[PDB]
Amino acid sequence: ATGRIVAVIGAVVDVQFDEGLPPILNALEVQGRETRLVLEVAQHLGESTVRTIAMDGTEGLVRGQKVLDSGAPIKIPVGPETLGRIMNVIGEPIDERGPIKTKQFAPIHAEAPEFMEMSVEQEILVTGIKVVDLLAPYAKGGKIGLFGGAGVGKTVLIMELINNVAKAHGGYSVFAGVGERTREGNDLYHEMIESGVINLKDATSKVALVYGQMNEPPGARARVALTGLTVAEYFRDQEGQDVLLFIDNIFRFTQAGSEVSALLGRIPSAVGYQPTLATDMGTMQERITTTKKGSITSVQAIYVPADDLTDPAPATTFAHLDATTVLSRAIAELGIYPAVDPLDSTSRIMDPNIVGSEHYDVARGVQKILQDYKSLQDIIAILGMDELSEEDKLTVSRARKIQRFLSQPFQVAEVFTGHMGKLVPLKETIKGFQQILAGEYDHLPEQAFYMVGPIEEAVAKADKLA
Amino acid sequence: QKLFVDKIREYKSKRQTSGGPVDASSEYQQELERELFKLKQMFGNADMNTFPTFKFEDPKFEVIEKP
Amino acid sequence: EMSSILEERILGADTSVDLEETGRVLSIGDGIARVHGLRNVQAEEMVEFSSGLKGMSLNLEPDNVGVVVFGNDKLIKEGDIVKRTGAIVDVPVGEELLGRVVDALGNAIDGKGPIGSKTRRRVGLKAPGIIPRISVREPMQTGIKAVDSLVPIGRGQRELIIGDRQTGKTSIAIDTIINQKRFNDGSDEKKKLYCIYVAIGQKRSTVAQLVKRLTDADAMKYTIVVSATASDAAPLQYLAPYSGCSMGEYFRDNGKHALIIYDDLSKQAVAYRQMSLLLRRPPGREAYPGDVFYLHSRLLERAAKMNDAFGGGSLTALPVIETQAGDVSAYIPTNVISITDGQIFLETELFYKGIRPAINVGLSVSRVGSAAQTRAMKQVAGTMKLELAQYREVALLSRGVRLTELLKQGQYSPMAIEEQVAVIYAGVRGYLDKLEPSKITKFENAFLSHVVSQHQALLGTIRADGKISEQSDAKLKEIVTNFLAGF
Amino acid sequence: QNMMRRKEQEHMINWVEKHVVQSTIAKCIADLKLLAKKA
Ligand SMILES: Nc1ncnc2c1ncn2[C@@H]1O[C@H](COP(=O)(O)OP(=O)(O)OP(=O)(O)O)[C@@H](O)[C@H]1O
Ligand SMILES: [Mg+2]
Repeated sequence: ATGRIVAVIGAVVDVQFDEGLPPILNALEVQGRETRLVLEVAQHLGESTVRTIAMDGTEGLVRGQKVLDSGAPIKIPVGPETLGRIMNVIGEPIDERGPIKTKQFAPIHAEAPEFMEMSVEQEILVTGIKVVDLLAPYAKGGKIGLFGGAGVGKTVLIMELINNVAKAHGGYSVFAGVGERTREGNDLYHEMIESGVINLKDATSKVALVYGQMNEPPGARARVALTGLTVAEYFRDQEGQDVLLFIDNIFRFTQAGSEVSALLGRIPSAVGYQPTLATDMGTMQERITTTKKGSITSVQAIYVPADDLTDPAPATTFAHLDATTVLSRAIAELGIYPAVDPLDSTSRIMDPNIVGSEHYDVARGVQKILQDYKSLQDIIAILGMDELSEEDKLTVSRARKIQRFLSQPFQVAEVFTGHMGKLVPLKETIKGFQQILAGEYDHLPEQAFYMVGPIEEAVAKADKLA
Repeated sequence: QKLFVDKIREYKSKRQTSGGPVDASSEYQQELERELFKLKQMFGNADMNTFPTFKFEDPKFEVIEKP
Repeated sequence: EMSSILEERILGADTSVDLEETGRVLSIGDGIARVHGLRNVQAEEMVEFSSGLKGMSLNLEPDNVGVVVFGNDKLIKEGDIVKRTGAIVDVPVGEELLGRVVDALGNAIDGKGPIGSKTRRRVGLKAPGIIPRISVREPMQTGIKAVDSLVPIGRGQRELIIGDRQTGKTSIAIDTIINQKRFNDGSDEKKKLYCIYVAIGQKRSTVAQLVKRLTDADAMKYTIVVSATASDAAPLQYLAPYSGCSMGEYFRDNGKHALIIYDDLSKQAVAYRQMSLLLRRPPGREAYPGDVFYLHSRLLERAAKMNDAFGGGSLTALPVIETQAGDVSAYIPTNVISITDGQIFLETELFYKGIRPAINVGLSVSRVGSAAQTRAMKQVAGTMKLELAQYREVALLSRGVRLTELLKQGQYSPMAIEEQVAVIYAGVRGYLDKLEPSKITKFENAFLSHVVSQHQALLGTIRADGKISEQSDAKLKEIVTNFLAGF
Repeated sequence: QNMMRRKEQEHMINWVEKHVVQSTIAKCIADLKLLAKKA
């Protein structure tokens, strides 16, 4: 059907149709516009009128412009060739590298998988990263919060997760750029081209990029996470893969939804967020699941506004989080990479019913020994470093060897540093930390437990110190 | 009662299906192979159609007399 | 199978057509549909949209009807036809729901076919008055030592489980559901407890895994699960508790005993706040509508205990509330504390310090409490509570440490009342005052295995009598002292 | 075997009503007369 624009108020546009009204969540395309302007139906006002939110700038819109209906919510090109490629909320190539000659288009705004399609056993997603797979394991079809910043290397951790999940499993990755700074988006594009995760000249790229920048209307920034979610759902439900979906900031998703609902004239709620904050977060996070066909595991960088963990945005996001990794700058100043804080990183699948009593007990012991080392550290701050306890300094050196063994050379950082990227399986991590906890590797020096893979590489290095 | 005599004509048409196991598809198989793939993959990791042959292992033991 | 289609699905197929009353959608938006027509529709009557959706006639206005849409308003367009059903919103009730997972409207989402229910019950019925009720007397056993000893729960009570996120509230409810297996399999049909678990705003994967934990423990055979998860429309998360409450009122009204868990009520209040703010209603504290108290109180008031003239049934409610940063003086927590009969405060400090279940004994209370304990549990738990109060005052001290470590318990491990009484006895008479604390749990484990592997007669006598007599007192004394000599 | 049975049943159902997709208002007049009797 074809309607006419009857109102343009900032980013909201009221269109009026003569014969066929489009249902809510449907892409209308404005005619005559030199670029591709897409409105999304958000409301039916009656009198054949339809309120919509624009996915781009609304300047130059005239009351009377022709608006052509599509029939589907928004169709983005999905397929194995969106990988290594940038696109926006609408699904158009951003990278100036030509169109995406894919075979099928998937509509955004799908439904979360039915109850009977939910896989029912909680399972660990082995990432090959020691500190993560040991203390705060990721669950298949879970959500993870990256509590990192700028200083500590976080892009490296993301690229290494992409690489590992692509190698260990067969899973491709999607990176959504909700509300991201265009400068940082370009930086990330070039860092992922350099480190081999994106290949500009082959078909071996392991990640598809979707970006909604900060200079885009609230509608775009609100639907860009769904665009990334759709291009990941294709891989999951049509290739049986274990996809990894990153969301470079989920708080900007929340605040873009807040701005959208404010534009539509709705009454705000606690603090100012939308009245539909919980359902808007849920209709998205409920599609990141582990179905009987595959799985989507989501790593979502989190910003905590005003440093209040009880603010409605992080408090409604934490209801969906399954794990949590904290990239401390303090750990990075100690020279540990990845600088994952081993004590402030949490996981809900840590219990022995899910990871087994062996894994649970090794991780619990490592955690307790690290806590006791920080204790003995603040008591060593006495300046009276003595050893009136044998066990105290024994555990001091054990925990120093441990907290250095929670360091690992990443493959993506193989061009910058000569060190080779050593991803280590789960059982080898459990076993190595079991040995170090049992007191065996005492004769080994400290620095042979630094930027090493499994304990085999550790003892090989220890021998090679001489 | 026009729609029952509608339906069972179609039902008899669908019955003409011993020549085609899944009623003239040449589709819906590309996903069935994947679904059964998962099915077999974790129901077992061998020739589940077969009967199993069994390798057994028996305990360790040590010197338990007075050393 | 071929004729499983022409089964009766064609022959008996409701292919009737009837003179129906209709309205026409004027404007759909914000999960509310302004509908033109429906002149004879009733207030709070369920209407059906063209897409097969369903809604509730909220606002009867002179020129239109406001309809709350139970589902996604994406499937509704202006001009859609809306039919009356003539039935005020109601759900299927009956015993055919036990073992089934349903959504807030009674539709099966477990793929096991339709629910063969013969009775329907309104979701917005009124709670029983003053005369139909009677004081709580029968115990509702949870199988958790801490709860069953210090914070007892009777049948017909309302006991809040309040605490921060990830502190073990769902675990307490799930263990309470698993524990009723020993009663549902027995012979006495006045101790059977049919459990209902309403899941509101939760992750659907979490609800699937919950149904798995219930099926492995063979607890689904007597459990209804109503699921209105995070991705479902806010009206569905609003309705789910009343659907579950009517399914439980079916048992309460027919001389049986139901238990219902609302997990949780904070998310239902959030869904109702969404609906109210989208209806342009004035927001009060924390932007909540003025009638969120009524929202929770007309619901938790239906959990009653009838007298023997009204059947003698009951319905116990365990509403769950999630606090932020441990703030219990918030709006919705204090509302539900005003409604219920007690609390079970789960703490993050205790949960992080390995004390699980992390029940704060000083703050957990049960206004009914003593009137619904067994005699043996009362005998030992009175002294236990006195000694725990003494210990928290001085925070004897070693006795308190011993007892608090005796209160730790594992997940999915609900103990029978006799074995809880045995363990608490061994703890409260001093028989491990000199055992250093960290072995206590170990001792406890071993001890109970002993008492269940060999002294089944004593436990059976405690079960029959309900009290731990002087004969059984000295018997358990020699048992525990002999074991401690062996241990 | 049971999963293959269920999936074959599903393809059979959408195929049978595709058959109706490919495929006389006497019943309409009869229902009209019936409703007229319904007064
Ligand atoms: N009694 C217990 N003993 C030991 N561990 C427990 C116990 N209860 C819970 N846990 C562990 O702590 C976790 C807390 O999960 P639980 O669902 O019970 O808390 P919750 O209050 O419901 O949090 P949420 O808001 O996420 O649902 C459990 O997954 C379990 O691993
Ligand atoms: Mg819970």
